[PDB]
Amino acid sequence: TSQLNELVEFLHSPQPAVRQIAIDNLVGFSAGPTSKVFKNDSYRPIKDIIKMIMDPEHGTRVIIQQGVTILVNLSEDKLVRNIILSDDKKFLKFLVWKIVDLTNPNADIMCILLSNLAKDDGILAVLNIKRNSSGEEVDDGLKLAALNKEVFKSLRAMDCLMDCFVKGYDKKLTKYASFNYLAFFFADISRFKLGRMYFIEEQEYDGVVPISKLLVFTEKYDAKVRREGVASTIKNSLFDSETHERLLKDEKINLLPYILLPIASAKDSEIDEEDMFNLPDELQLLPEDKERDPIPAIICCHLESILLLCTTHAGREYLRDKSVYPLVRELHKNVENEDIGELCYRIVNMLMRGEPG
Ligand SMILES: [Cl-]
Repeated sequence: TSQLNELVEFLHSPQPAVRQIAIDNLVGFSAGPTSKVFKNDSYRPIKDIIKMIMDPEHGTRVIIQQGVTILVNLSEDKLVRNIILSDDKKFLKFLVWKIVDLTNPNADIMCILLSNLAKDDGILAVLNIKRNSSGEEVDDGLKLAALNKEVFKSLRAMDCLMDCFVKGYDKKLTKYASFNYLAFFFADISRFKLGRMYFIEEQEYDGVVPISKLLVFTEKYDAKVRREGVASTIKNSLFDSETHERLLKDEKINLLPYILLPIASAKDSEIDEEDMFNLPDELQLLPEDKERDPIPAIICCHLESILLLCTTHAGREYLRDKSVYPLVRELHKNVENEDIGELCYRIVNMLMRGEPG
C-alpha cells in the first residue's frame, strides 16, 4: 500500500463522514512499519485523531475506540507520547475523566493508553487534575460527565482513578472494564518523586494512605497484570529509606504481610515453631493449598522491596522480628531460580549486619 499520506490528511477534513472513513481505514495501519505515516507533518495525524476523540458531537463509541487503539499502538514512541501529553493539555484531562465515567465502554483501552503515557514525566500533571464539582461540568471546552457520587467522593482525578482500580476489579463497577492496567499506570508514575509521594501520604478525601489500598492485590492470582503493577508500585514507594520506619510501623497500612505472602508457602517451608510465632498474623495458619507467586519477576520485585527495607537498622530490626529471614531462607531452598537466589542472599547479607557506629 503506497499513498497512505493522502489518506491520513482526511483526518482533518471538515466533513465528519470523511473523517469517519479515513480513521476506519487507518487503524489497521497503526501497527507495524506503516505506522510511520502518523508522524507526517510534525505528527499532525495524531493531533487530528486526538481532536476526533474529544469531539463531543462526533466522537462516537467506534471512533473513540479506533482512535484510542491507534494512539495505544503509536504510544510506544517517546516522541508520540510527548505530543499526546503536551501539545494539547486538555486531552489528559479528557482521558482520565472518561476512564472514571462508568458508562464509558472504551475505559479499559484508555487505561492502557494512560499506562503507556505514564512513562513520560509529563504524566505528573494528573496529580493536579481536579474538578470544581461533581455533576456535569464544562472545563476548557471539555464536557465532563457527572461523577457517580456514591463511589467517587473526591474531585481529584488521581483519587478517582484509585477508586476505579480498588473497587472496579472483576467488573464490579462496570460491565465494560476491570481497570487492570491502572496497575501499570500506578507503577510508572510512582517512579517519580511526586508520584511516590501520593502513594505514601494520607489523602484528604478518605483519610487513607493510598499504597495500603493496593496491598490486597498481591495475591490476586487471576490477574497477573494487577500483581505485577502493584508489586512495582510498592517497590517504588519505598525508594526513600527515611520513610521506612513510619510505613512499617503504621498498623493502618500493615505493609509487610502483603509483601511476604507471595513468597510464603504451606507445602515446601520448614520453619521452627518459635520462628512461626513471630510471623505476622496474616502469615500464620495458612491454608493447605497456599503457594508462592509462580512468576519469578514478581517475586524478585517483592524481594527488591524487602531488600530496600533492609537499608536502615530500624528496618532490619523490624524485619528480623517478623521472621523475614526464615521466610527468605525457605524461598531460597525451594525455588531454584538464580535471580531469586541471588536476591535471597543479598537480603541475608543485610539482615546479618548489626547496628552502625
Ligand atoms: Cl491479567
